[PDB]
Amino acid sequence: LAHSKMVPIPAGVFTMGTDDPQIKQDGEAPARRVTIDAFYMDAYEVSNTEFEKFVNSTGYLTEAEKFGDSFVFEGMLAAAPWWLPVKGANWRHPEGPDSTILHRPDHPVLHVSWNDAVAYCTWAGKRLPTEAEWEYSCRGGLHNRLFPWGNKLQPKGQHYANIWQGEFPVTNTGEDGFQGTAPVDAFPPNGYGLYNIVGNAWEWTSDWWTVHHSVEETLNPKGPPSGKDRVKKGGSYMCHRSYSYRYRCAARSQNTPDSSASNLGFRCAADRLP
Ligand SMILES: *[C@@H]1O[C@H](CO)[C@@H](O[C@@H]2O[C@H](CO)[C@@H](O)[C@H](O)[C@H]2NC(C)=O)[C@H](O)[C@H]1NC(C)=O
Ligand SMILES: [Ca+2]
Ligand SMILES: [Ca+2]
Repeated sequence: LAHSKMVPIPAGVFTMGTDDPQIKQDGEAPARRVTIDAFYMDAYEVSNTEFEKFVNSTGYLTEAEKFGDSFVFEGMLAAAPWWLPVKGANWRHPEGPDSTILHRPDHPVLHVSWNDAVAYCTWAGKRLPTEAEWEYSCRGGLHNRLFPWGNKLQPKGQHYANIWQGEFPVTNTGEDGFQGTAPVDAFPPNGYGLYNIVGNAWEWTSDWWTVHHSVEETLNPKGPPSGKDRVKKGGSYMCHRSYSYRYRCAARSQNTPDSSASNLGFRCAADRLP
């Protein structure tokens, strides 16, 4: 296991967003050309074991632990009826107090807020990626494709990410091998060597959220200078085309920085190797 390893993301210019938005309300459009300097991105979502090293070192108490609850999906026992605020749900107890991470050490850490993520990444000598860095990395060196690997969901009849199969929220068939999370090194890597950049856990980025973007060309953009919610990307094991088509690199959603949930984690980035 080298689950804190990073890969070099090459310098480049890419098209962020899309002129064929699938969820117009989320500000997927307009497409815009963005220049990104070379940097390093974690290959994997941060896992339970890796977060535990952080907590062992620092004693850090996550925001969910201090608040005393976090959001859990009903099917595995609010923004929607299937999200329940569960007392005692947190990163060590992902479905509530009588759940554990002991059997899933290599799964992504969950119930981590934006502040928790920044704390971890900074402890590790890293940072959160910007939304543009994240999306560039997700796209894996391909231009204007839906997914890290291309435009087909199951290329060559193979599952390439951990999302939902079946009728959401009543039945998850586990066709792709995982009803909940998968290990952080599951599924194929994209062209840059990243795993589970779409699906598995959602991923925090550093940007404040807006839906108003210019078509102007930009360099290492950081998002708007103010806001109330931070941007998350990539979708999760819960997503399905029928209700939340957000396992595309262009997709985007938001939460207040003190929010946490059972389908939301993160990975770090860095300008240089730590
Ligand atoms: C976090 O710290 C705990 C407590 O020290 C570690 O668990 C112990 O590890 C030692 C050394 O290998 C074992 O001898 C003990 O059996 C463990 N104790 C308990 C209470 O489980 C744990 O390994 C650390 N986590 C990480 C990811 O490094
Ligand atoms: Ca799945
Ligand atoms: Ca992910």
